[PDB]
Amino acid sequence: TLWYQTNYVVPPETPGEAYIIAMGAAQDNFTLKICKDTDEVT
Amino acid sequence: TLWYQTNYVVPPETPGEAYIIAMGAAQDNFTLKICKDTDEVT
Amino acid sequence: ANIVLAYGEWPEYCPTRPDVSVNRFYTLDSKMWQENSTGWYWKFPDVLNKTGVFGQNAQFHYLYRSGFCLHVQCNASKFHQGALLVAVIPEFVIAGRGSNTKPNEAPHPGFTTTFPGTTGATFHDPYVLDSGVPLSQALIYPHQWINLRTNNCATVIVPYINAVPFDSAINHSNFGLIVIPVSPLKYSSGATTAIPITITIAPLNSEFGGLRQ
Amino acid sequence: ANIVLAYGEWPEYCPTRPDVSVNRFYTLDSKMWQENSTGWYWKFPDVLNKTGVFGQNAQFHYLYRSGFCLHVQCNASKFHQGALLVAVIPEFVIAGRGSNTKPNEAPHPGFTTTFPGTTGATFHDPYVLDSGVPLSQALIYPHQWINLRTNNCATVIVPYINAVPFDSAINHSNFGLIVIPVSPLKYSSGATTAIPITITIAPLNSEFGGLRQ
Amino acid sequence: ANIVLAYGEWPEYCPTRPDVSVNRFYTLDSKMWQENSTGWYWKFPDVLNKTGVFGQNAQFHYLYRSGFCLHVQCNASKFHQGALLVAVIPEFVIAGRGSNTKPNEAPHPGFTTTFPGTTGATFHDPYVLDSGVPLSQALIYPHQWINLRTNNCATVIVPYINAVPFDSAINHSNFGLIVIPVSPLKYSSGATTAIPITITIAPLNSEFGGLRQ
Amino acid sequence: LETTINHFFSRSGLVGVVNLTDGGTDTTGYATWDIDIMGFVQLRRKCEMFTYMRFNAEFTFVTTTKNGEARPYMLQYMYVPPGAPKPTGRDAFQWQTATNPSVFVKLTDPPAQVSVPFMSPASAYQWFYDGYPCPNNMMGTFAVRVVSREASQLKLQTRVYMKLKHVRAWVPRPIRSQPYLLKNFPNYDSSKITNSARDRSSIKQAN
Repeated sequence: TLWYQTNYVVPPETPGEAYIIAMGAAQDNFTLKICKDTDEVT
Repeated sequence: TLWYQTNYVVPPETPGEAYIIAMGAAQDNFTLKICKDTDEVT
Repeated sequence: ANIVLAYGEWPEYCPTRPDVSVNRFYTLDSKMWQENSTGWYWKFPDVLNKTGVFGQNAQFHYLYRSGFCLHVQCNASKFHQGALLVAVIPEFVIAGRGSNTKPNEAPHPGFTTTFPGTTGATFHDPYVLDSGVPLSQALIYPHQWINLRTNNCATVIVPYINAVPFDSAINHSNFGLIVIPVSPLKYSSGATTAIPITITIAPLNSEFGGLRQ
Repeated sequence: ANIVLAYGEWPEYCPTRPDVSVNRFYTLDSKMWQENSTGWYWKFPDVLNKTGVFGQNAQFHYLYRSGFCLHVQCNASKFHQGALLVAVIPEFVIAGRGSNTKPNEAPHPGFTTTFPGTTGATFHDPYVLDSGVPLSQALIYPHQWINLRTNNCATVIVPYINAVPFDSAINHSNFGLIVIPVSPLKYSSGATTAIPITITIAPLNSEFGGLRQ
Repeated sequence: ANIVLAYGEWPEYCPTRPDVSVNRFYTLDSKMWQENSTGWYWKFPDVLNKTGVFGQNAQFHYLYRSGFCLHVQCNASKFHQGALLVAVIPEFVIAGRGSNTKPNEAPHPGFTTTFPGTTGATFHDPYVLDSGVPLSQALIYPHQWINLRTNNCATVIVPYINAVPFDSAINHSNFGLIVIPVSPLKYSSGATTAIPITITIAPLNSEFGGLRQ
Repeated sequence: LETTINHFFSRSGLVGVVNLTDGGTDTTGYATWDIDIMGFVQLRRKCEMFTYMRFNAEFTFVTTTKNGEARPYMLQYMYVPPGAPKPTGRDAFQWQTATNPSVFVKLTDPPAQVSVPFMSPASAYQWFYDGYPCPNNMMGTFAVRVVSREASQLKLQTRVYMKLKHVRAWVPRPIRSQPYLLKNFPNYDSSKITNSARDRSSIKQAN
């Protein structure tokens, strides 16, 4: 989850709307087992 | 005393009114003598 | 950043010690600071009596002793201006506002005013700190200035200040925090009309005793 | 900050030496720089002939020799833009503006124009430095650029430049200062329409002689 | 600045070597990035086939091998906001946009779309990189973020990536550049409505072979 | 040397005043005075400057008659420690108890003088207690009676002068500027807030 803590303050002559990009990856502990064909294709 | 030297320049989209807080204390040379009851209370 | 160590003493031990799940950054919700705001105060050992493992291990016990590591961020744009005064106050007793000298007719603060909880409470007369004491010399406490043209952060490592080395964490708020906008907020039109204030606290060196199941 | 040492020589001695109350930062009043401004110049050894101990010890004496440590601040917001050229000029003789070749019919600058005093004076034709000399090569003097996107300060340590090692500090202005807005001031609507310019000078290594009570 | 070395390999030698007049900063024209922009891509070894000594020595030869040192500046004011993703793509094949399965009725990109030249070309569907491949994982390539609140510059040292150590520099674009505005441009009214993007490239370690007069 | 706490507090001021009638049908005779150091505003303002305090006390009883002439009559002062019950009448049994220390002194003798040590269950006295049980720090009582057999027909007027000794203080706090309204509560007035600096004409003068 990702919560508004206090506010989003902005000085005059500035747009008060921004964006946040989320990224994600695995780590060194990530291990995979049992091969299987995918299902994104038909 | 506290004098205006040159100006108070301000760029566009900025309030041209600010404040100055004055603070004050004693030093290591400050020495006090002759105890006496105060007069802030009645 | 510059850390103001409260009264020059580190929070030390003297009872169980969690040391794992309670030494984490509890982050309170942000307060919206505006033009006509007055200030905010937080009674500390009952701010975290409802939040997770620290609230569980502080409600189900009877004796309590810990210090705190405070962090107050206030992130505004480079076109806003103003100043805050963040200060801890040991034994911050809220006074009642009235003009009555009779015992059971004089006003007294309620439970929600003395113990605000995890959402804080606002002042009514910030010039007298709601205690009949002028704030101009409130710099006698540990304190920092959050000036919106030099920095945006403050931090106070506050030790355990009490006359008895163990005390109930439910019926006695040890010390309070007070943020006060000494210089008001100013901004040109078209900017963000409210600035968020975020507070994160870390219960350094917690000790609990006498747990009643 | 970066200091431009004028002509690579430090102001040195060679007569009384005050050394206490005259080596202090005399701060002149700020000049309001605007859009349609032209520039300013100051004749130095008669700027401080009316201000305190240095004025007293420079009016009641007859011989004079000192250097100077200049400081020119120009603090503007990060949304204003422009450029200043601050330069010292040894023997800065103000010319007269006219088109007459007869001796007592040609114009000449008055006393207030040649010696402005502690309030300075403005140019009339900054393209010719009011001396018939183009300012494009005025960078031959000791000089700095006050660019409002890199810095806001300038400093010039200027030694004693004169043909006689002692001279009257009342009837002979040694050298002048000239600030000129090469690039004009620009700002969007809603900002501060005028930028202050502050000048502080320190009379390094003052020497006085022949005092008439 | 921080340099992202592509695939951890420096461009090295293995044919003439100019080493003098081709190792200079070729600066392309700036692209005007606006609110409703989509992105830009450049096929590299035919961007510089019309510009000076490198174009002359790449058109009149038959074999070619070099790396590249890229530099992408994007200078905006401190009140604009947005983000760019600059990434190199080896063998960046532009796909055709259509819904036809017949060989000579399905669409195909023209010569100006596949080889844009020294003026670049814009995307049509930046969500699929105009290749049927989603850009969300386009971070698998060497890449940087040009975030308009942290930095304004990016640099990619890209080596020679090809299956044959020598190849024609006219009929085979080795790899492409792609700048994409992931987060759009936002600004209050009264600011500059378009931000320039400047690209300078340096052909590190060029080798040419088989020149036909 | 006169700026330390031990010279800022140690001085025999006046804490309390106790009346006494010893009459007919209102045969009270005794006069109990619960002892707190927050009687007069001066000492309260000097003691609420700090958060924790610790001290011994010297108590001096100066007893006069109504007009002022003093005749030789025996008087009993009795210190009721915290927790012990107070005396209810002139000749109740709480006067003959051995736990409650007493001082027998005549009127023509020099004024009485006793010393009371630190008697709090905590480590120090605290005036500001943020929480729920005013705190439970107390000093005791000082009930006084005329020792006689046949009722004395005089009305005395005792003065209780306290001097603090061996004073230690902790956690300083600002000095109360607003007026007082109650004894055990720092209640100020919402309206009519007095400024901590008297007004002047303008900001560009030296009045």
